[PDB]
Amino acid sequence: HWGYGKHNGPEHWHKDFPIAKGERQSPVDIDTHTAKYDPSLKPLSVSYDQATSLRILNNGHAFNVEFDDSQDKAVLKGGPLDGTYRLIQFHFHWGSLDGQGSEHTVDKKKYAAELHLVHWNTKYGDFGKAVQQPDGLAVLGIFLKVGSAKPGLQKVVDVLDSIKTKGKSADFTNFDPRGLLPESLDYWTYPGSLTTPPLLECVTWIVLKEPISVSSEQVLKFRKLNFNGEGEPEELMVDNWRPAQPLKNRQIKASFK
Ligand SMILES: NS(=O)(=O)c1ccc(NCc2ccco2)cc1
Ligand code: NA
Ligand code: NA
Ligand SMILES: [Zn+2]
Repeated sequence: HWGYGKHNGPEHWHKDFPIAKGERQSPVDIDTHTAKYDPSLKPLSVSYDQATSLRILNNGHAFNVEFDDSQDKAVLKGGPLDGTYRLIQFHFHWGSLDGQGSEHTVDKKKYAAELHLVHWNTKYGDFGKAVQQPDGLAVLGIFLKVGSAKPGLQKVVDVLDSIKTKGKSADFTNFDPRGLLPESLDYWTYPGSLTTPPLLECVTWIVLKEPISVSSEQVLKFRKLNFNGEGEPEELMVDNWRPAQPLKNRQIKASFK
């Protein structure tokens, strides 16, 4: 029964998910002046040309665009990662207004939204086994600011009317996630967690420095989705973000000088 409201939101999650107060929780504030350049990091290898999207689902928290991960197709390698991580889904977090919505912050700045491309380490065979491991997942995070439209996002925007309420899904084949990336792959990285329950501490976070621009109209359509199911009182799907958590004994590394 967790969610993002006053009575089931981030301040309550620890009661059913005590790892919420753990040692490597996400998101975090990225303090740009103390994140040290690491020359031992590698360029990120994002190989999405063979991605096979399947479906888009309103899960009552966000919407997920799901991929066929049954074989090595869309994969993330390099950067801080050892081995190969397979894309399973992407989703966003966003605000009720443009001045909030991101989960990570940069020198305390909140972006209007944040895209998470979720990948699992193929050495563990399946996503469920990967989330029992401290290096099971890699999430590529991309900030959204409001300005010019993002052409590669429009196909997502235009299907949202058909998945307004929790539990609705729609076919979403032949979507190219390369259209959601910025120009630069410069990034920050740190060890963290899922940002929603069960809050598992499995994630190598890779957060791109360059935001993507989306238009006001694109993000406004995100905000017309519903947390509730069909026939229930309308609760707009907005402010589905967790605030920054304590950094504790962690270092954020920069891939760029
Ligand atoms: N916001 S996020 O990128 O950290 C993220 C990514 C993936 C899941 N998955 C949730 C799940 C299902 C079974 C175990 O866990 C939850 C949150
Ligand atoms: Na540091
Ligand atoms: Na297959
Ligand atoms: Zn997320």
